[PDB]
Amino acid sequence: MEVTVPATLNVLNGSDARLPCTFNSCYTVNHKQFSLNWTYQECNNCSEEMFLQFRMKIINLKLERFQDRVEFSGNPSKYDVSVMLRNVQPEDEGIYNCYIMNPPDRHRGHGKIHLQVLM
Amino acid sequence: GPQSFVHFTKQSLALIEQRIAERKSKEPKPSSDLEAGKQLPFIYGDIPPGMVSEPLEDLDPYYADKKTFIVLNKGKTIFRFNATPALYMLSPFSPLRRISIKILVHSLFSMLIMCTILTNCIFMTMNNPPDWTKNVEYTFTGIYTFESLVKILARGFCVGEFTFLRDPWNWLDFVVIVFAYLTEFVNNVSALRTFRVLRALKTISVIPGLKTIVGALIQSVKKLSDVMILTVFCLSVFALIGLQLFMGNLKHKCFRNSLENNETLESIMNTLESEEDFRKYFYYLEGSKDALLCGFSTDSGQCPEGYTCVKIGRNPDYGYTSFDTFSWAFLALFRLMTQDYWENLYQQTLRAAGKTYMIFFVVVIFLGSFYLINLILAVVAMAYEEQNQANIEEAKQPYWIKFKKCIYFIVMDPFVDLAITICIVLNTLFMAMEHHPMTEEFKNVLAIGNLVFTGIFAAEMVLKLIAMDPYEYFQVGWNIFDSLIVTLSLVELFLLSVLRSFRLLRVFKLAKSWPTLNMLIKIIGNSVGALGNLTLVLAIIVFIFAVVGMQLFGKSYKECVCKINDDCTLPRWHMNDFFHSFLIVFRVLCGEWIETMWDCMEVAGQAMCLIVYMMVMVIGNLVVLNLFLALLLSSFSSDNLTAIEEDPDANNLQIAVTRIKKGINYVKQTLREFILKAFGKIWWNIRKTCYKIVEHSWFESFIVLMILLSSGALAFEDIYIERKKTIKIILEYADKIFTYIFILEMLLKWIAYGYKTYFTNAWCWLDFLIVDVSLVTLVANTLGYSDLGPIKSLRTLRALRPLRALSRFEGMRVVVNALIGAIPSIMNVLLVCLIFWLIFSIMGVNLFAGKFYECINTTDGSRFPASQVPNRSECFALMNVSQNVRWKNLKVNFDNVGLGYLSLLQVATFKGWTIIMYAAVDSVNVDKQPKYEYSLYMYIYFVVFIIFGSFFTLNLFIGVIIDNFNQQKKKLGGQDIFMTEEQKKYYNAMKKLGSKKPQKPIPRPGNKIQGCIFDLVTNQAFDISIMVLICLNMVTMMVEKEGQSQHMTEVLYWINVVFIILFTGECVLKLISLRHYYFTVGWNIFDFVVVIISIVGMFLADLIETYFVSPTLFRVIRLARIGRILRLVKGAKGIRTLLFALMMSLPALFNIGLLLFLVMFIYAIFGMSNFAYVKKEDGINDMFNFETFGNSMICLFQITTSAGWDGLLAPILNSKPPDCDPKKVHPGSSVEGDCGNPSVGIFYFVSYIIISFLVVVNMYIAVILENFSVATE
Amino acid sequence: GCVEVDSETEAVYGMTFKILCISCKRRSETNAETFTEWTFRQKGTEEFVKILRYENEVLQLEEDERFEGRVVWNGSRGTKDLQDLSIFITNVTYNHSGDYECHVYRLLFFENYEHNTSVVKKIHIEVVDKANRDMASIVSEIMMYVLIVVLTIWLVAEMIYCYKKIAAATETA
Ligand SMILES: CC(C)CCC[C@@H](C)[C@H]1CC[C@H]2[C@@H]3CC=C4C[C@@H](OC(=O)CCC(=O)O)CC[C@]4(C)[C@H]3CC[C@]12C
Ligand SMILES: CC(C)CCC[C@@H](C)[C@H]1CC[C@H]2[C@@H]3CC=C4C[C@@H](OC(=O)CCC(=O)O)CC[C@]4(C)[C@H]3CC[C@]12C
Ligand SMILES: *[C@@H]1O[C@H](CO)[C@@H](O[C@@H]2O[C@H](CO)[C@@H](O)[C@H](O)[C@H]2NC(C)=O)[C@H](O)[C@H]1NC(C)=O
Ligand SMILES: *[C@@H]1O[C@H](CO)[C@@H](O[C@@H]2O[C@H](CO)[C@@H](O)[C@H](O)[C@H]2NC(C)=O)[C@H](O)[C@H]1NC(C)=O
Ligand SMILES: Nc1nc2ccc(OC(F)(F)F)cc2s1
Ligand SMILES: *[C@@H]1O[C@H](CO)[C@@H](O)[C@H](O)[C@H]1NC(C)=O
Ligand SMILES: *[C@@H]1O[C@H](CO)[C@@H](O)[C@H](O)[C@H]1NC(C)=O
Ligand SMILES: *[C@@H]1O[C@H](CO)[C@@H](O)[C@H](O)[C@H]1NC(C)=O
Ligand SMILES: *[C@@H]1O[C@H](CO)[C@@H](O)[C@H](O)[C@H]1NC(C)=O
Repeated sequence: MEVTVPATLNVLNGSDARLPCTFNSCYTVNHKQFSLNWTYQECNNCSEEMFLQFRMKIINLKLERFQDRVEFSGNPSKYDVSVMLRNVQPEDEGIYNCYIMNPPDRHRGHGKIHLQVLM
Repeated sequence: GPQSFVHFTKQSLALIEQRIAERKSKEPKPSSDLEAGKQLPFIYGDIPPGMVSEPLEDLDPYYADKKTFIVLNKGKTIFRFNATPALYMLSPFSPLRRISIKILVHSLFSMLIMCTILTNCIFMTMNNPPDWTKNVEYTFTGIYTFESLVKILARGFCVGEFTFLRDPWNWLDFVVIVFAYLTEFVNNVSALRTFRVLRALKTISVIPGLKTIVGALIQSVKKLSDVMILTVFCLSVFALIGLQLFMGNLKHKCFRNSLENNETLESIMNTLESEEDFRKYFYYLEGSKDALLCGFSTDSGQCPEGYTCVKIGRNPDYGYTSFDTFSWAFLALFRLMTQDYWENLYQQTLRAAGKTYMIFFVVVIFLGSFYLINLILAVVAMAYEEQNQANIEEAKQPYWIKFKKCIYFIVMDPFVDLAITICIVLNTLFMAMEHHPMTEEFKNVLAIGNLVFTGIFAAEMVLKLIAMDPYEYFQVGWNIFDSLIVTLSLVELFLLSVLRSFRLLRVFKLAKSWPTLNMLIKIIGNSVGALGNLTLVLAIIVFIFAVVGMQLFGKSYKECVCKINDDCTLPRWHMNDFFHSFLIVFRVLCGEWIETMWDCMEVAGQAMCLIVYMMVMVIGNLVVLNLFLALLLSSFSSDNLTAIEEDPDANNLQIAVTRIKKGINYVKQTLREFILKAFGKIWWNIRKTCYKIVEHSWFESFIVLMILLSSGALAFEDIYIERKKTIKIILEYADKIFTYIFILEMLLKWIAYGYKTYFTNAWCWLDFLIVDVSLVTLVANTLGYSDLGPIKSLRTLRALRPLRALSRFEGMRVVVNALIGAIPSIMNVLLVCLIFWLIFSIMGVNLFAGKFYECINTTDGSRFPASQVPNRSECFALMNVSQNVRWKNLKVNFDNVGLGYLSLLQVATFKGWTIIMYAAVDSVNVDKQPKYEYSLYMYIYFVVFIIFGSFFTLNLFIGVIIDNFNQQKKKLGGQDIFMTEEQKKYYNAMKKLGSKKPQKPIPRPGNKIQGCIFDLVTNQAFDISIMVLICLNMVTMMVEKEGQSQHMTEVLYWINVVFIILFTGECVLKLISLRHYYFTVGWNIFDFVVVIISIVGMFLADLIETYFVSPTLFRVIRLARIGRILRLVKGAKGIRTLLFALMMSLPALFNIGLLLFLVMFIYAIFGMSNFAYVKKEDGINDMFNFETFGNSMICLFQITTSAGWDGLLAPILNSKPPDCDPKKVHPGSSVEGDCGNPSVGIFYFVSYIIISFLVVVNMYIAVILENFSVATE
Repeated sequence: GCVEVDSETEAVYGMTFKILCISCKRRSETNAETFTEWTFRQKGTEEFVKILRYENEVLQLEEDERFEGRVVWNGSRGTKDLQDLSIFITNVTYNHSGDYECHVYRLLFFENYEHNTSVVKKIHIEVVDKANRDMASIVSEIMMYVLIVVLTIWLVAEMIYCYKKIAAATETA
């Protein structure tokens, strides 16, 4: 599937950010089979940390580096898996990934967003 | 005159302006001979040297008033430019304007544009292009822009009347150019790339002669207006009937009787989403995507024990096969009319509703599918024939010579030609002996014989060339291709499996001696000769459709694959690449458009797929029909003049046979000479008495009644006869009595007519043979040898008893006489067909002999992947390990020439062709496991066959039979050959209703109020108001669907009640206005009956819906409303004539239907006797089989249209284990074994389809004759 | 095929009689595992006493003196999906006259579904010393002969009348 994400996302400090991640798959999304992996990495070659996942329902693992500031803001039924955020300090800057698997589709997708925190 | 070539100069322009002033002061047609795009008239002679391509003074005085000039191009083509300043900036006298003009007029410009267009048409076939395919597209856009600017500068944009934008083909070109650059500036990719396909249509503009025939097609379609209106109205009426009868019946399913966990039907329904869960609660047949249909009647499908029939779920075929809504009903009725996969809908509807509903399908098939198709076919022929007549009318308005002479005398003799002909026949016969399991000795014999034959042919090649040399040799058409073929054979001998089959084309040398094969060659030559432009337009249209389909749906076919194939891989028929898109388009042309469109819908949207498929079907069928009728009429009318003498120079074969007969006569005379030299009054009165008795009407009627009874008694021998123990014996003794009666009748026929007058009669011979068979069987049964092998098998010939009615019923006798008269030409055409098909059968044998085997898993019947078990040795090694593994072969294949003939028949009728094609394209080798589409481009073999041996051949047969029936009618002296003498006078009386003069207006009432009411009710405004009310009622009927709410039901009921009261009011008004004159008009009495029947139905449906409970009766009686919408015909002069033609044709169709019913009855009895116990697989079912007379008649009516005959034949081709069990025990009967008889099955199912084809062409003769009569007179 | 032919109801003393009990399933393509039980109520008795049971290709005969060594299976053989459940009497006596009952216990095997169904068929058998002829055969033969003779007489009468008229006309001419 094709995934449409912004390559660069500049968000002012002290403001709520939102990560647009959308994909197109011909098959109606089934909540009993959708597999989703939101991961964050400090860099391209850095380790990716999983912070939000959809196995049967939206489950947020509440990593300490994000506290409770991570909220789901999309809707898989309408193919929107975007993640919205609460106000920030510059440490949140990094790379965000949304891996998507929508069976019976064969291929697996990956959309990359390079979040940036402005002064 | 040659002097009239003056230039266009200052003085010329001044004269033009003076003439414009004269025309203004004055304030017709231009010279057709000087119309632009035509050749220069011969009066003007040769163009002077220096004046080619120069702006010349207008050559037509009609334009002397206006400012326009002429430029003449090499080839005498007249290009009419405009003298007004181009763009308002330039003028005819300009350095750039003249250059652009000459460039556009030149040929190299046209050749360059055509080359660019045809290269772009090759680059359009790449589904995904490489990245470098952008410089080429930039080059194409540059070339097109250069051409556009050249035309702009040559002839102005839009300044005057003779400009760029005047030509309609310029609107397409500019609309493309703008989109290309506009899109590049923008940079849905699919739509933008689809708009590029319009560049292909420029081929029609550039290639000479295609524009005129495209215009001809557009002019021909305009004649199909009345026919299309009638077709739409008839399909709408039948769709309303179907939507009323079968609303929601296809949602029937078998539901579990016992549930658990307090689960109800709705609770179960609102959870299941996948087929593996649906299969747990509904009955699915193994390997089926749709739940088994069931019905609530006694003659419907029966669910297993523990399953109950309920109406819930979705309709079959992804939900597209339904009668629930008017749109789906209309789609189903269009599918029925086109007879595309209609047997599946037939079977589904009968299983869901009941077998007594086959009457609906009979009426639809024999009133809409076979008649409305003939109106379209007849109208186009009349439209084409009128065009052709106008075209004809417009056209009317030292040592070398020693060997040379010797060899010439040796070879150029009649005997050698006959020897070569026999050699060709023997070589073809030798090639026809190939088959798959061929031993090495047989293979060596075949190779040696082929070498001998090719050596003989090469020898004669060299002999003839040395005899006359290659200057005189290469001047003969037959010689050219003979040399080509011998060269190819030599190449093959020196060197695959195709070049060996090119010697088969030598069979066409027999065309010289064979008049009716020259007709086939002439048809083929015309298709690429006179009508080559039409064939080219057909090719261009098919290419455009393939490209459009690919561009639109290729990406979807791949992305949404799991919606149409559970393996998530592309199905057999898709649009993902150009070859498969073209295959789908060709299949649609062949006539199969629903199976491949269901997947299209599922992947890429109903609106898009429907629009594309409807456009493809309509336009492609129009072009194919135009080509077919053009070839037919042109070829079969060109030779009518007898323009050349019959064999003026006798053919070498004719001379050889003449010499042979002369020699035979000489030998006979010599031998005869040598052998002769060496060595009663009472009897006559009795005969007269018997004549009197047997000629009596009472005797004839009694014997006819006995014939009917004895033929009907044959329908009681079902498999259930053992339950009817009294009927058994009653029928036995009735059979004995019938035998006695017919023996006495034959004896009286003898004693009356005489042993000569009786036995010189074919009808008497038939009756004698039937009674003799009956007597022999009776004697054998009485003597105790009833079960004696062939004697027992003779009992099966009692199915021929119905044949005794042909001589008794004049309606069938007349049609039988026509068929007997037409037989000879049918045999000639069949001979040519068999010879032509032998070539393709041999080629198919050489291509596919023994390569249809495969190793399958008998549980799911799935071919093993070739990664494992790649050959037969490994298949057997796997057999020894597992148990449910089989090395199977197709039952219809190309293993030898006979099975090749059967396969070619199935392909030409389009029934088993998919099953054969899949194996053909999968074939790898002999003893090798097939791989998926290993030989993908084998589809071309079947494409080329379906063209040559099923389109040109059908054209030839249709022409021959039409000419033969015309000759028969001429011999009778302009008498209808399908009507009996009594029906002739009724036909003549009916004819007068089409030419009645208008009657006097009804006199006004002599009463003050009645006169006003008459004046009001006799108005065109009143008629139009009633027509619009009928249309609104039709819309109200159409707005009804399945699952509608009770409020919708109530409002629709009240609307219909209001319409009923309005029509009753109109009836009352017309009554009080026209008094007793009212009932003198047939349409008015029809309105009266319709009104009364509507009221009665409305009042009676309440009783059927309030006290009695009979949904079937309620639905049947609610059909009385369609009588209200049938009144639309009265105000349609267009379709009334066509329905009158149908009414006039009915008398002839009755006889043909009677004969067809008799043939169907005979074949039904034979099928009951033979195929009652064969194994139930493929097309033989619990409901569609030969166990009973009704089931047999259902199957036979189905296959009368040639639908599913392969599926009915397949179960009968099992004759050995493990396919069938020869000693299976059937409870309740003594018959053993469920095996079929392959030879009897093949004979049965081939002969029946051939006979039905002959009867169907008889019906098209009758319909065409009546349509022509009604259109003319 | 499968046709439920009703059993005969007349056995001749001393010979062999086959009692028919055919039970066909609604859909022939389904799978099943059938077994049967027969019960017999002798004339003059009011109790149905089980006499035999057949399952898994083995006939288990009860210890009944009236049927000992006089019954053999005549049903479907070599399968567990029985549709013919007949039995054969190898030596018919007067104790074999009464109402029979053929119980069929069929167990369909569906997809994630098992249905245990049952049927009962009643056969009444009367034992006689001679085999009576069928009344339908009697009437059919008599009707055939009367119709044949009637047709012959009618044709002969018509021939005689027409010939006498022909001779009279010829003598007039
Ligand atoms: C090709 C072989 C292996 C299989 C078929 C046998 C052929 C040797 C036969 C089949 C039909 C025959 C043809 C059928 C009829 C004619 C027309 C005949 O012309 C006439 O003089 C007859 C006039 C007429 O009745 O039309 C000349 C021979 C020819 C071409 C025959 C040539 C020999 C043919 C091709
Ligand atoms: C005009 C007359 C003489 C022939 C009419 C039938 C043709 C359309 C047939 C005859 C031979 C056929 C060809 C024979 C062999 C092949 C190879 C076949 O591919 C393979 O066999 C697979 C090879 C591989 O993958 O290794 C693809 C189709 C093709 C070109 C066939 C295309 C269809 C052809 C031209
Ligand atoms: C033939 O096909 C059948 C059915 O697909 C195979 O038998 C079972 O198939 C299922 C999958 O539908 C497997 O899960 C089972 O393990 C199979 N049963 C076995 C092996 O007993 C069967 O394997 C196939 N035949 C061969 C020779 O592989
Ligand atoms: C199917 O039904 C039959 C008949 O009711 C069952 O057979 C009975 O089973 C019970 C025990 O569950 C016994 O006490 C009866 O004596 C049996 N009667 C007969 C005539 O056999 C049978 O158990 C059922 N089969 C299944 C698989 O449930
Ligand atoms: N060989 C063939 N037998 C038949 C019988 C009926 C038929 O109807 C159709 F509409 F297809 F022409 C076609 C054919 S082709
Ligand atoms: C009825 O449904 C309840 C759950 O609502 C369940 O506990 C009970 O077993 C069910 N009874 C039956 C007979 O299905
Ligand atoms: C076939 O199978 C049998 C039993 O498994 C085995 O004994 C025998 O050797 C096998 N034969 C062949 C030819 O593989
Ligand atoms: C028949 O029944 C009688 C008792 O009514 C018994 O005495 C006799 O032995 C029986 N015969 C057989 C063969 O069972
Ligand atoms: C039946 O049994 C009786 C008594 O044993 C015997 O007389 C008779 O022959 C037997 N009949 C047959 C057909 O075995």
